Amino acid sequence: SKPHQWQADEEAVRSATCSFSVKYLGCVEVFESRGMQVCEEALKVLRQSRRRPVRGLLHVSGDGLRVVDDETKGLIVDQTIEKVSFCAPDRNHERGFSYICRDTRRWMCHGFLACKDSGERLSHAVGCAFAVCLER
Amino acid sequence: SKPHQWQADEEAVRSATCSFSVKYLGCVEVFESRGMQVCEEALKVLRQSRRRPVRGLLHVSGDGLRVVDDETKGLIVDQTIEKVSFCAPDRNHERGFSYICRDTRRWMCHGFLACKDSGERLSHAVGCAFAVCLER
Amino acid sequence: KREHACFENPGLNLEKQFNPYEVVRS
Amino acid sequence: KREHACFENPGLNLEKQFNPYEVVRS
Repeated sequence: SKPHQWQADEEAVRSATCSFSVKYLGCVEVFESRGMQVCEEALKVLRQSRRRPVRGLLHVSGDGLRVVDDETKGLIVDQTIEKVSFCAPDRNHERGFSYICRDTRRWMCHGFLACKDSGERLSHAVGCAFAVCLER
Repeated sequence: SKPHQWQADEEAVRSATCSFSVKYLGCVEVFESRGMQVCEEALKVLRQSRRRPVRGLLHVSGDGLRVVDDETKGLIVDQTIEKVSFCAPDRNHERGFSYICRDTRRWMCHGFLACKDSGERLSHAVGCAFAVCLER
Repeated sequence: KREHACFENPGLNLEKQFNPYEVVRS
Repeated sequence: KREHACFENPGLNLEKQFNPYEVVRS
């Protein structure tokens, strides 16, 4: 009962062949583990900073969220799904997407600009990784 | 106003030339950060186990509690003072001594049998290290 | 816009490193 | 016996690792 594109993406997440081209904007502490507004404010902070965004591929699977740098092939983010609490697109930016995870006892929001997809497509993919997480 | 031996030991702790010959009995989780009875029950557990006690020297200073193995010279315990909450001798054993420290969020009690001193002498020395900790 | 495409992780782990010197309680 | 020679540490620390990708709030 999902949209076709989302049903296909779910297949790709479950076989660990789902990746999206992104700029990784970095991360910022957030004070809550969930909430669309919490993410949207984090992304606003990340966009306001002068730090250079990093081009790469966001791989989504039950094994984790992996961000591989295009320029260097370095694995610059490797996030286990069990520490991720929430993900959302951005009502302020059609390609914005972020997720909240454990930092220790703190929460961090990791922010992205998708190069050629809507943020909600990335959000749904990460939500499929959540499903696999619960299954394991 | 301390006993002479304790005043001298305080001098040795503050110049990092205070050490005591011990058997290190290991450690056991405790559920409280302080309390003579909590330590005495931990030591009872440690004495009941079949694990081999390790002979060495317990060095006491503001820089930490260090246990150096006699046989190997290996530094087998290296405990910062700022993570140690409490120390006490043992009313059940004249040479027993233990301290409670952070494990993460848990508490652990590290237990000792002093080879040729009373446990209360070791306890006072470690209490002097507490004083230095507060000064720093 | 209203909130959309938001997901909470039901598998989020809310809830120990081995110490060879540690004695286990019984 | 009564309790003796017991010491609490007033310097016990009750209360962050640097992340080069982290943006600080202002």
